[PDB]
Amino acid sequence: RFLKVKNWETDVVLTDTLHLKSTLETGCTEHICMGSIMLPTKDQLFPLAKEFLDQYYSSIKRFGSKAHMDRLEEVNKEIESTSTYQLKDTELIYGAKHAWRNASRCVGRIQWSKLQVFDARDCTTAHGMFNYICNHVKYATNKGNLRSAITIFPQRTDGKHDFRVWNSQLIRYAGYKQPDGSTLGDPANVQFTEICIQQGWKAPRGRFDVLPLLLQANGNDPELFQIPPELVLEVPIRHPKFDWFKDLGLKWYGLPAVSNMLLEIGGLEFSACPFSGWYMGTEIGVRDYCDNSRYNILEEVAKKMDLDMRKTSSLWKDQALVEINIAVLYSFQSDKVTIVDHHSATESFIKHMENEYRCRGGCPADWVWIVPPMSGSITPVFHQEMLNYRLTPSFEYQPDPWNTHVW
Amino acid sequence: RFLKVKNWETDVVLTDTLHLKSTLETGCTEHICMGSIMLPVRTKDQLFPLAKEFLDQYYSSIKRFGSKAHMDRLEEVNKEIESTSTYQLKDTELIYGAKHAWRNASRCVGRIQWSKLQVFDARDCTTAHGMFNYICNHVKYATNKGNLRSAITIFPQRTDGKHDFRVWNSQLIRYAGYKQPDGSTLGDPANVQFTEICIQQGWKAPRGRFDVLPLLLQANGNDPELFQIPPELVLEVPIRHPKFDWFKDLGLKWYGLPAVSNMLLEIGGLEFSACPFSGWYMGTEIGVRDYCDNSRYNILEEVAKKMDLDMRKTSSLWKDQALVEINIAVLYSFQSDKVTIVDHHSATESFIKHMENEYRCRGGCPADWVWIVPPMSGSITPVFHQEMLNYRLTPSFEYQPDPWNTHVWKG
Ligand code: HEM
Ligand code: HEM
Ligand SMILES: Cc1cc(N)nc(CCc2cc(CCCN)cc(CCc3cc(C)cc(N)n3)c2)c1
Ligand SMILES: Cc1cc(N)nc(CCc2cc(CCCN)cc(CCc3cc(C)cc(N)n3)c2)c1
Ligand SMILES: [Cl-]
Ligand SMILES: [Cl-]
Ligand SMILES: [Cl-]
Ligand SMILES: [Cl-]
Ligand SMILES: [Zn+2]
Ligand SMILES: [Zn+2]
Ligand SMILES: [Zn+2]
Repeated sequence: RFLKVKNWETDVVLTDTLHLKSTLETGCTEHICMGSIMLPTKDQLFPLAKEFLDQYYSSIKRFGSKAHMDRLEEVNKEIESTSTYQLKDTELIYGAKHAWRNASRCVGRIQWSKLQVFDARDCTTAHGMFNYICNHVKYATNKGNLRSAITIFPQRTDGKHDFRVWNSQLIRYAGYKQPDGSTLGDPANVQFTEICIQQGWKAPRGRFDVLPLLLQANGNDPELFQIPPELVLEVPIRHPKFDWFKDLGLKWYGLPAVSNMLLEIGGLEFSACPFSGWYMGTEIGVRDYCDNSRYNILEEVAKKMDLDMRKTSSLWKDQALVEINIAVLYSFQSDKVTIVDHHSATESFIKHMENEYRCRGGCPADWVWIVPPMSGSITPVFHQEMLNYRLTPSFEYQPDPWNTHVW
Repeated sequence: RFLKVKNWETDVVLTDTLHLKSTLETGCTEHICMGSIMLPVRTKDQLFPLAKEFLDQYYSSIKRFGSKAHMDRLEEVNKEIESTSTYQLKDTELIYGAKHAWRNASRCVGRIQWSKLQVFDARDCTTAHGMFNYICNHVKYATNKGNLRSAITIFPQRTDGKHDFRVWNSQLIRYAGYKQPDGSTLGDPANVQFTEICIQQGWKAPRGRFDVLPLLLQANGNDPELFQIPPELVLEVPIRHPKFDWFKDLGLKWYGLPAVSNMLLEIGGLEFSACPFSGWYMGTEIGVRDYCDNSRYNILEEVAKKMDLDMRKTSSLWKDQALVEINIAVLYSFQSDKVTIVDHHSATESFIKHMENEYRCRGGCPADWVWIVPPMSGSITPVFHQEMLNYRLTPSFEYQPDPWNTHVWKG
């Protein structure tokens, strides 16, 4: 109701008033904190619409103006008549930027206002979706000098005509289970890869096979498309000191682009709204490369550095982990593909959070996600108390469509 | 109601029922999570239920629930409360209580060990001098020449809140910090304020980088008193690195015995405001936190200078490199001197096995992810990918305000 957050490294105390405008629910109760769980009608719509428009018109400093009232009237009339309503371009651009501004798990938010928004509300077919996505990918990649972007397909209507991108990211590598029993490629993508082969994809059956897009337009059955290979910028991974590192045959793609979330603005639901920024290095070197359920390369790198792997207390895992991460950052930098390291990224977020407290009265942040997955306490976010709550406009999770889709 | 937690690395799903026995509050509401906030006189009326529920837990655990002995103990405690406003725990209840507070401590990665806790009952203690003696015996027993043993010493419980026993130190063993006129700090900056108090109370400070603090001890609500732990009872480890011969020349060392002395033990409604407890270190506590926090010894720069890392840009990951070597050094030093220490890989693996075992046997294991996950190498430890549920069970360890803010000076 008037909350304080302390930074334990610096002693700075900040006060949060923004949480009073909190809308959705957290998962937590007074008896039980769910902070570390990954996923914890016309009547309904007008309140949601009003609340959003009120925040839109106050942001442009015309709250209570005729233009404010007139728009509220017009949206109200349109909902009564058509049971939905259409956002103005300005309202759409504002809402998408704020969905990012509100993303409590995103360390990269200092950038929130520089999002490029592509309005794909005129799209009608999976083929249109594919053209729109290719242009997004190329615009955002920008020869390695990456730029934030989102592409917004038509909103949900009766729930039977959803646009969806079936892929979880625009760019990801396939996964195949072997006769052997091991996994070839990225183990995270095995089920989706099976859906693609099931739908006709000719799988190359390599380690780093860029998956086809599977696109669903207007609630129709999804269709398959291959992104032009020349549009998928990749980086081979080398180490600035270890000659042998390149012989692991490792590479990653430059563009991180989340494609399976739902964007809710003023009550309306944009179920296909892929968005991309650029990588923080640990995302690849720690998660993609080192998670036991991902490419899982810690053991091989350690073996090549010739460390004493007999006992955990030599910190051989920790040594190999730092080196993999050095290689990731070095490789992206040498090829001039935008990347940020966790020190720089978290320092930036702390400056952002201070701005947001000063100018907005708050910044919802989820500590579990904001603190990098290596070297936590040496980054400034570790010691920063944070309050996690849900503001709207927002990005939300939604079920994988192959569980939902009547074929 | 059943609550499921998932592990994202293995896909194992567990079901929590234990949360149904949750009593205290989390700080969280349906609108706000306070999972990353550090900090979240009893009448007869409130006391009997709290006593009753504790004694029911105790009697269940010994398979005597509903026995004549159980019922007599309830009646006995009941009368004692209405007649004297409080009650005294049997020794077995105190032991069981103290083990449970640890079992229930959701920020503790070390809990696989909870059932091996040496409890020293110091409820007959009446003076600060008595406290000193009890604490020296704790330290010597727990140190055991490097082969560390868990232990807790329990002084008399709160009565009217005007007669509290308190250990004013935050740990039994910690190093002084001295703020200098030039703004710099000598020793441990975490302990500057407490060092000022000790000096104000009459301690002659050596003013070095690693001076062991005196104990400042309050018995029966009296003004506290200073005592020097016998130097021969303070086990220390000089820090060296297995490959880098210049590391020793940094002048680093640390004490072997981690001993938390400022918490409150609640059992069956009763409040034990002095209850120092100790185990052994996980290496990261010294190497990541005590050495590398900026508001602590802050050695990252100096170590990286010596390794001659590229310090011109954070993206060389020079900080991460110095951090690993420092932590390698801490573990190597303790092992070489035969003083118990655990690395974070080993400790988190143990905790995950503990936790699964707790789910099967107990129906839950409350855990605080923010604290359980280590401050380096988070995700290559098996706790990172483990969903946890955080809730509060009694008996428990609780925070209490520092006694210098609340103490009524007798003079
Ligand atoms: C500027 C480049 C960006 C960087 C460096 C960045 C950084 C991150 C990181 C590190 C995570 C957590 C992943 C992890 O745990 O390792 C994250 C999550 C997230 N980011 Fe950002 N981000 C950026 C751009 C964006 C943009 C443009 C949006 C939306 C427009 C966005 C919205 C989110 C959302 C919704 C999540 C959480 C996804 C989930 O809950 O699963 N990010 N981002
Ligand atoms: C046996 C060796 C032990 C190890 C390795 C161990 C490990 C830890 C670690 C790593 C933390 C978090 C400290 C940090 O890194 O910030 C912790 C916190 C805690 N531990 Fe354990 N522990 C051990 C024994 C015990 C014992 C014997 C007790 C009490 C009987 C205990 C109760 C707690 C409590 C109450 C906290 C939270 C402190 C706070 O909230 O500030 N620990 N322990
Ligand atoms: C727009 C954008 C930019 C950027 N740099 N990074 C992102 C990351 C989004 C993302 C995607 C995934 C897909 C699955 C694995 N690659 C995963 C994550 C983080 C997952 C995660 C899991 C768990 C269990 C904890 C935690 N802190 N984070 C985050 C998005
Ligand atoms: C009995 C016992 C054994 C053991 N190995 N470790 C402990 C924990 C002691 C402890 C001591 C302090 C005082 C300062 C350290 N020198 C602080 C803490 C909590 C540290 C902490 C702070 C913050 C801000 C976040 C976080 N995750 N952890 C924990 C207790
Ligand atoms: Cl990724
Ligand atoms: Cl992950
Ligand atoms: Cl410590
Ligand atoms: Cl800390
Ligand atoms: Zn992971
Ligand atoms: Zn919570
Ligand atoms: Zn710290």
